Amino acid sequence: MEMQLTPFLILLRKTLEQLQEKDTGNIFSEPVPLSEVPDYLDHIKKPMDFFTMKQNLEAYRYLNFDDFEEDFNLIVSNCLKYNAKDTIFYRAAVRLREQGGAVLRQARRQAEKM
Ligand SMILES: COc1ccccc1C(=O)Nc1cc2c(cc1N1CCCC1)n(C)c(=O)n2C
Repeated sequence: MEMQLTPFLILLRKTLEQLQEKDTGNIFSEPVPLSEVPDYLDHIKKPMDFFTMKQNLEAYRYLNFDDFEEDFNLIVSNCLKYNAKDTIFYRAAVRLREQGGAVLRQARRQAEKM
């Protein structure tokens, strides 16, 4: 149940903070702004960002590690999909994939101890 999951959610909260710290350009920490990118949903079926992941975490939407990891991976893959390779966005998503992936590998090991 939800109370039994408390330590797991504590682990996710810490992991999310570590992931969000990898957003050195501050471009993955709010939804892509549809006022400035009005075609974004034409292209991307499930937007994701670190603020939305925090909201999801606090709303009990992540009950296992895979579901959490899936949403992080969308932050990356949506950005690679929407943007051309020779963009600040694409390069930033590659950096995030690498650095965030290291965070997740360590965090998954700690989750396995639970
Ligand atoms: C606040 O963002 C903007 C303000 C003025 C003009 C343009 C933008 C803008 O394009 N923001 C933006 C585009 C993104 C994007 C993120 C942004 N924002 C998010 C907050 C600052 C930049 N990602 C991850 C993308 O893949 N795209 C295409």
